[PDB]
Amino acid sequence: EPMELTNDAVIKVIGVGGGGGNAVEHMVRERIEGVEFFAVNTDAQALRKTAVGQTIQIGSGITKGLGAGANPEVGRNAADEDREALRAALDGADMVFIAAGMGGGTGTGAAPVVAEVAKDLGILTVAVVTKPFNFEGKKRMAFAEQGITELSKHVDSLITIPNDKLLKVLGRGISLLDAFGAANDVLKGAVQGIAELITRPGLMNVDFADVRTVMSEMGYAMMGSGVASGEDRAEEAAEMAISSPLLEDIDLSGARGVLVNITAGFDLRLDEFETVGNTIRAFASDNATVVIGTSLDPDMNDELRVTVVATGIG
Amino acid sequence: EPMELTNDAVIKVIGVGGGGGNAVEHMVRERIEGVEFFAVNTDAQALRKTAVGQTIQIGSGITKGLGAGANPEVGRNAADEDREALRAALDGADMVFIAAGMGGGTGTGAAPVVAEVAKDLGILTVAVVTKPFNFEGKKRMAFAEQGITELSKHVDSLITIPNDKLLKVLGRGISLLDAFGAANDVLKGAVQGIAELITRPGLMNVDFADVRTVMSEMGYAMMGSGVASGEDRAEEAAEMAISSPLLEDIDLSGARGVLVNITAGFDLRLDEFETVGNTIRAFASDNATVVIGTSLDPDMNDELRVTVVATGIG
Amino acid sequence: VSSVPTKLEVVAATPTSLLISWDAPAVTVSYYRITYGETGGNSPVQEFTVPGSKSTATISGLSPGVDYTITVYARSAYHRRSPISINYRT
Amino acid sequence: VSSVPTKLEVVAATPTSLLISWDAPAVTVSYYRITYGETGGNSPVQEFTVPGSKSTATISGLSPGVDYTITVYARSAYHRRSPISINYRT
Amino acid sequence: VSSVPTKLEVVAATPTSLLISWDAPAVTVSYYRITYGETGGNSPVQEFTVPGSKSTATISGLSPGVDYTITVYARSAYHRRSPISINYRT
Amino acid sequence: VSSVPTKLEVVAATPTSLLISWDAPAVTVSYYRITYGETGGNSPVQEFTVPGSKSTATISGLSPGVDYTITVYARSAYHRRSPISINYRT
Amino acid sequence: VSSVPTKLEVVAATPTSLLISWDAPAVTVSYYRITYGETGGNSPVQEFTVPGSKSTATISGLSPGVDYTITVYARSAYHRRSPISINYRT
Ligand SMILES: Nc1nc2c(ncn2[C@@H]2O[C@H](COP(=O)(O)OP(=O)(O)O)[C@@H](O)[C@H]2O)c(=O)[nH]1
Ligand SMILES: Nc1nc2c(ncn2[C@@H]2O[C@H](COP(=O)(O)OP(=O)(O)O)[C@@H](O)[C@H]2O)c(=O)[nH]1
Repeated sequence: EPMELTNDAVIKVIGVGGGGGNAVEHMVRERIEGVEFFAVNTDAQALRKTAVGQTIQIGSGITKGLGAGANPEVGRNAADEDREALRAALDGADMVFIAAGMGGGTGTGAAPVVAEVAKDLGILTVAVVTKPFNFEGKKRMAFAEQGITELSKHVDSLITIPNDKLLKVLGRGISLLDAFGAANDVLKGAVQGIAELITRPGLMNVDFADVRTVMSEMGYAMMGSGVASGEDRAEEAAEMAISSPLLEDIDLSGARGVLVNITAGFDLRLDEFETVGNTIRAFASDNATVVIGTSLDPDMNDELRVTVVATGIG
Repeated sequence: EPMELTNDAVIKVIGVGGGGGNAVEHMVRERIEGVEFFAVNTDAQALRKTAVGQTIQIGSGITKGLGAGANPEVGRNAADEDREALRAALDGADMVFIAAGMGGGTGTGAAPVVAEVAKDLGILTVAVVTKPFNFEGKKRMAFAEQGITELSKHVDSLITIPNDKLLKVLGRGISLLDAFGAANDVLKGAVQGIAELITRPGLMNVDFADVRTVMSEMGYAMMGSGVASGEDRAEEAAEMAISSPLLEDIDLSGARGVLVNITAGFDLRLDEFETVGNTIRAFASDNATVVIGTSLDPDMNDELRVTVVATGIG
Repeated sequence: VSSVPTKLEVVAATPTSLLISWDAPAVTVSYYRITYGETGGNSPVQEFTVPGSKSTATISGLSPGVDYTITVYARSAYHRRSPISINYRT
Repeated sequence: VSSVPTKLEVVAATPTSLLISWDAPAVTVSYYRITYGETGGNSPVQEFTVPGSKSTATISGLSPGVDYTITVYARSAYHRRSPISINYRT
Repeated sequence: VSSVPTKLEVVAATPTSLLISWDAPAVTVSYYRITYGETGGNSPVQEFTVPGSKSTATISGLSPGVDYTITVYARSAYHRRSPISINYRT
Repeated sequence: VSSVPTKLEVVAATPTSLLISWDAPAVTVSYYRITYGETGGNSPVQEFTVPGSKSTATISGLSPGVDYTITVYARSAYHRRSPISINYRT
Repeated sequence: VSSVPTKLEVVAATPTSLLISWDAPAVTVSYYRITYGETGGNSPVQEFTVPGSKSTATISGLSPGVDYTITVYARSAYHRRSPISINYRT
């Protein structure tokens, strides 16, 4: 107990379902720093193939290790019967990221249960879930909507990333493997943009309390990002982040809290910090809680990345 | 018992009779993945020649190892007296494929008994049986019809593949060895099309529960497949699968469940998945349970295979 | 012998099965109770019954290279004689 | 056995979890109380309850290479039978 | 043979082309997939399909004195048989 | 490959220049960051950016007979994938 | 235990400090009296009080490699229970 007050922030990322497990395996391969990774799945074979290091097989007495199918209720019952393993894995963390692909059985039904356990443990719970493409039918979309509505009741923030928004930036005649790799990259980008403010901060930094200020009991959230280089990198990156397709569904002036991550190298300037902050606060609302910090990437030169998370959209 | 919940799906294929044993030996040679193969025959010499790895000699006290002849009753009595060996071989499986050639003595009479044992063990039982050619006489056809009627009472799904439908695609002046090799290939194709959704799934996958949803307590089933390449591969393959000669005996709009397997390489696209699903759901009925998954063949490039199983025809 | 059946023969029908044969009884037997399992093994034996008109029984699912013990009980309404047991090493 | 449940099986579902299985009871059990912890360890054991209709329980957060002791209590309104305990070395 | 097609013949129609011939199939083939490239070469192979009613295929743009490997796939709705491969040195 | 871009080609357009080519990306790239310099040289590398709609880049002022290392970064708002590096000896 | 507090934990927050933790009391405590000093040392111990709503206390100015003894008194208007003492070697 005394050591829990004198340690670094513990951040856990749990992927629920096949899509969530694939996304978390991608995050493991791409080496997010200062984060522990878990995969939770009903299908034992898929779990045995996932290279995430620590795996939990839920619903072993309901699905026999053969998957929950396309039924969210079976996934919910599978997660309901193994709340002890979920509690044991989640315990000891300050922030938890729940990555899942809404629409299936395991992820859609089991993400709310993991979220409920994490919140009842007093953990800052951020759900980073996607919606299926329109190419996947209407049943998957209805399941995803129901699962998102259920999940919003047990999370602090819920970042929704519609896959249909990714179609605008995907190459023509692209295989679904590459499209879902892009979706994995977007989920990893959201997790990294929120977590690297804590794990690898810059000189102008924010602490876990600042993050919890805008990520706690907020509800629905959206995420957008932008990059730029040259002399006008700050303004271009900020405007590109505000005008992200993953943010166009909402109005930034209605959000109850904005979290901004500026990733750069050793050449960020004070006026660039000021202009990014001014752009965000100009396109936000007057009474919104705005938290702006910087992260450090040693391999960025003359370039600047800006990530914006808008919370409390409702 | 605890390990039975944390293991891969166990799929067993049992060939009953001489034709079934030949088909299962063909499947062994062609290397279906993640499947265990058995041959059950009254003739001990034929069993000694079958290279399937695990063999069971039924009726050793009624036929003395000399075969049951062309009498289905003798085959039924031969299988009835060795229900313990059948139970011991079948036990421990999630799905069982019973491959046989209807018309003879051993297969026609013994496939229903193996099916009854498998169902009483609580196993998903799929019977993939053929009917004899019209070149084989009327007695074989009557025996086959009686055996199929008897077998339909103890199976979850019964896929009937009439050999007369194969005559439309067989070369002119073809020896019966090549015709029955084609029949073996068709039986292996049915087994592989149902089992590779589980054994080697794609990125858009279905689990054993999804398969059991459309393959359980359904009754009669039919199977059709198609291939295509180029830009229009998905629509062409789907339309060719719907218009298969092995499916023309029924109407796809009367089936109570449709199982679709899309086999492709690493270049399947989302719109292709959507258009195959849309074609199948357009030519099916509104309230039919449609399950669509993908399988992976690394050696397929720019080409696409679609397998359709229609269940609950009645 | 004092045990019914008096004779017991086991033959490997297939590399993973066994054929079991016993002599005909002098008194009608209603059914035969066969209990097979690994010799000196902690796992419970497997049991099944064949009708008394039969004289052979086939057991499957046998792991090669493992000793097996087979016992046959002859259950009749007219006696309570002892069973006969045999050992077979696959 | 005199203890309910009479049989207890443990299987490592994942390299950091355990699956626990017990036999069905002859008398209805309202819930099962499972207490797991390091064998001969000073730290207090972890405890949780599953409903009595269940037959399996999964425990997570287990350090590999460390011995564990698992005890299952069958709590019914119709008996007060002893628990059953097992030792598993991860 | 176990591979469809079973026979494969290659003839140099012109000093910079090859004519490829295979036997007729016992079962209807929808199309043939031919993949040709330098034998043991890092460059990706070239691929094209001919309809299944055909029995010959001509490939052009071949550098003389360079080994080539040709593989033919017979794609039918009724089997998934292996392809057949041949080596030709121009 | 895990690095965007996945393919990188370099051609000497003139005896004192190099043409650099990479494959099209699956996800929109805003700009490409190219860093070229002498391989294993103490001098700082030269850097420039081309827009993401481009697929080629020309670098000049290259001394013949000197090794060069070229690295391309694909900067997109939707990923942070690794760069790809190539070595060319003029 | 008979002493309030019943549990006492010490952790080295920094190489020259210690973090002290005790369990919550069953009865309201007005303040805690902590007395720390070198174990078996002639020098007088250092003393300070924290309010009873707290559960942790940090002590600084600690020489590494020197044993320390820490005693916590729970002063309440409703009991006069004994203190608890711990030994920590820096
Ligand atoms: N990011 C990502 N999303 C996926 C992947 N596979 C599937 N999805 C999405 O996740 C949703 C749920 O599918 P899936 O997770 O496989 O089903 P489940 O395992 O039963 O929960 C689908 O609608 C897909 O849109 C993947 O590999 N990566
Ligand atoms: N697929 C396939 N079917 C066969 C083969 N041989 C026979 N059949 C068919 O199976 C039916 C039953 O014959 P068979 O299995 O040999 O008789 P049984 O062994 O006494 O059951 C016949 O009507 C044939 O049409 C074979 O090698 N392969």
